[PDB]
Amino acid sequence: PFEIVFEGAKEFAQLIETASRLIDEAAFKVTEEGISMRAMDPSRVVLIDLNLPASIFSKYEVDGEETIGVNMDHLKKVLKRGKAKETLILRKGEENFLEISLQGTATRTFKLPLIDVEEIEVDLPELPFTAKVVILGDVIKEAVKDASLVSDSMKFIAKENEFTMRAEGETQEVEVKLTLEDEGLLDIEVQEETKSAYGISYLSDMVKGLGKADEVTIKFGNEMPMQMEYYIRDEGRLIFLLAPRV
Amino acid sequence: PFEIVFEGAKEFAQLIETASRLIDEAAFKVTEEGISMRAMDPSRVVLIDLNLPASIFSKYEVDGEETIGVNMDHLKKVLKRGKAKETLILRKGEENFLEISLQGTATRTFKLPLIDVEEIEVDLPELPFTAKVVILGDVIKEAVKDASLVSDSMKFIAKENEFTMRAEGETQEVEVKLTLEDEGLLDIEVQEETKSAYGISYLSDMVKGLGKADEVTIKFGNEMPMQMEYYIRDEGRLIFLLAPRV
Amino acid sequence: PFEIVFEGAKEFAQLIETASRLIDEAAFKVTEEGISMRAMDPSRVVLIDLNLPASIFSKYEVDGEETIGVNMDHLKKVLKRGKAKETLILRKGEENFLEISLQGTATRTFKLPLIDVEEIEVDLPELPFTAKVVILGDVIKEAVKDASLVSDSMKFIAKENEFTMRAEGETQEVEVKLTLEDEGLLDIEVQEETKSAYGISYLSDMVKGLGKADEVTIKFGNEMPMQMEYYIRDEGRLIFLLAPRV
Amino acid sequence: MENVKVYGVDKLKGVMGMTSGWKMPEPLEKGLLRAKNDVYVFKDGTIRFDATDAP
Amino acid sequence: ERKMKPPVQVLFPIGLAGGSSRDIKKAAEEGKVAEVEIAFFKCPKCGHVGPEHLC
DNA sequence: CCGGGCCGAGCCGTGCTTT
DNA sequence: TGCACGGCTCGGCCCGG
Ligand SMILES: [Zn+2]
Repeated sequence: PFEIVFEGAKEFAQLIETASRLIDEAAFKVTEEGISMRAMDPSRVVLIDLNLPASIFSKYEVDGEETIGVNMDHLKKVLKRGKAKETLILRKGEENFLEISLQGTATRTFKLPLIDVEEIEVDLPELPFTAKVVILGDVIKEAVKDASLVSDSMKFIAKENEFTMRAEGETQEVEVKLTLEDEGLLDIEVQEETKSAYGISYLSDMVKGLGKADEVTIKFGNEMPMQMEYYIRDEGRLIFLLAPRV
Repeated sequence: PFEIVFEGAKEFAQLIETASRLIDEAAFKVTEEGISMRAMDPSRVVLIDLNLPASIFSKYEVDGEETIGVNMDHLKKVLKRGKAKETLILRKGEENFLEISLQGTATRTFKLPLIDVEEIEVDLPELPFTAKVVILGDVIKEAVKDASLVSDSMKFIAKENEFTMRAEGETQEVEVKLTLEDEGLLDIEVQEETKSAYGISYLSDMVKGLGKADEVTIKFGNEMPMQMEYYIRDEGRLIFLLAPRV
Repeated sequence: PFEIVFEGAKEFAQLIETASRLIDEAAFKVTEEGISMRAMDPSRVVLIDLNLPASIFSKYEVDGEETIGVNMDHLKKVLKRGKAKETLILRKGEENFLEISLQGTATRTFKLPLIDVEEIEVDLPELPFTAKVVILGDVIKEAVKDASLVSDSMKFIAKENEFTMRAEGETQEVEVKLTLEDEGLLDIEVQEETKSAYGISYLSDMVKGLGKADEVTIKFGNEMPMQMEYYIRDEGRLIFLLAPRV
Repeated sequence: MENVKVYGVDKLKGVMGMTSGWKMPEPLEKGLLRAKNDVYVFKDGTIRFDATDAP
Repeated sequence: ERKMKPPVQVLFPIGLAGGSSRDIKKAAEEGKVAEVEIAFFKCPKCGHVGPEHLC
């Protein structure tokens, strides 16, 4: 029966909300190292991998390894009730329930019965990523919004010390370009010329909820899936794997 | 013919809005001591009591007693137009018309009709309340909003140095516990153990629009209607009587 | 081929959005002095005129004169994509495409195809106006909002050192009165008693978008149209003409 | 839900009342799987697709 | 495709407990009780009774 | 930052020359 | 039997106070 404590319950609520915007069910691994989760959206186009090392937890008491399956909607709604100052506690006794306790001016405890979510193993090997760029969340958020405004798909084109992202509509046109000398980008390293396209629905779903002062690392190449990832408390990490079009 | 003056039009607007969420039409009695109202929910579940001593109002001039019958929706919409710092004046003359003057950067006047409403006198004297507790508004508001998720009935439990609110559903469950060491519970005086249940919709309607930093006194007994009351501007008070369920 | 630079794209977006509420398509006349627009709504009840001399523009560069036409919805959306502190840039080449770019934290450029609209030049000669009243935007906004509560028409009544806007319904009545000594009125110049009425729909549509602290001057006569004025950064101006009622 | 292990279905449409003379109901597992896969049912319990015909 | 006048996904009666759209899941969530004309089956061995074909 | 207002969606309805 | 209007309800956005 493990016990976990996390300061800043609202951060965890936002993280789980972002992770649950694509998958309707999820199985979380509990281990000596930390929490872990992986799944695929029903359409089988985006892969979500989540890692929470034990270091980022105020307390972490685990005496084994197991998996807990919870319905994402119920957990999300329960976690939305935590204020920015609350401390979140997760525990599980020998009984088949999960207890979510929020602490502060008063103690409030919820009980969610575990479900039997089946396990499907999937992992992708390291891919040869010609181009790699790290940017801030706000610029990508606005760019995706504009592309959705005009067109239905986006194109990621990057060259030596230059990153641009276009969205050609039926008649209109959108062009956003940036350079390392600009504040939007932090660095670029392009092995060779690269370009690809991706859907706008999934991009809007995953990029939503990004903070202004957050660094996002994007890796992509020629007509192969793009990988986006950003860190949680300098040790956690959330990764997406968006497939290409055509 | 009377002239009544009041500052902070939004406070009066919130009072009227709370009163008007249960009674479609009500009659206010005006007298030298002040203003009072007493109505009852159409389904015969919730009773509303009002009392506004003449000390609350900045100016209070009236000779004799007259009954005022006004549709609650129109009055609510009219009073909803008052900003926070508006000075609200209620006036009447020989004509059976009620005037509502709002004074600010610009003076604005409204005229409303009067409709006769049958008045029924129903006063409930002191009833045997085994347990009486007084808590902040925020604690009860959050407890109700949390219990709203699992089910539509909330259970109140009172003990020696212990106050508990819990809800149960088909598969989920919530529970909030308070104790004298906590800051939510100011004081508890229970002669013997008691327990009851109440409808969530009524509790939310009664507790909605309640100051976060306030003092609410709750009195209830074994399977008998609860009594909730709080002071307004340090003089006026409200009282609610909610029938138990089952 | 022109290069127009405007600081504070939010104000430009607000101005264009206010202009576009009544009409659908308009042609912008650009010359060596500034930009001017004029149109009439499909119901032939409101005429809107707008001008923007070169003094307000941070940088102006035009050779000759041309009229540029474009759909109001798409332009409104593109402007709404702007921010509070960005600088708007309107530029065009030989190709008949309107290129809009916003240069803030990052540079984004949209393409908006052009459209040709028939031009019906009409000028209504200045009429004998028997009243000129200058009031703040907040007072008129709130007065319209109250008047819309009881009836769908509003009435003006000018008098020597006296202004008052009314509204009457089947039973309820609303009245707002102010004088020179008040802080809501700056100057009043009436030649003779005046009375008129205007629809609340059009007044609400055109008033929405005026700052709380602003200068608005209204010219109206006896059973004749009304004119509303207010300056844009002390150089440009906006003209509204509304036909009377009855 | 426990039987077919399908938990994420948000909506599951039914009928106001059965028009047959037996008023037998259909198993809910089939409805859950249909909702998951985004297909609809017909009066006799089959999924159909309509199109114009050419030779 | 082919859909009923209000789209349906399972041939199960719900009545008005689901709303205008006859959502079975929403009715299930709110712990409602529905009264409708349906056929029940009884297990010969133990005595379970309900709208099912297997005990 | 919490709450109203406004705006699609999605159900139930009607109605489609007549001495 | 396809179209066109008009009463709800009912969530997801937003924006300002
Ligand atoms: Zn059996």
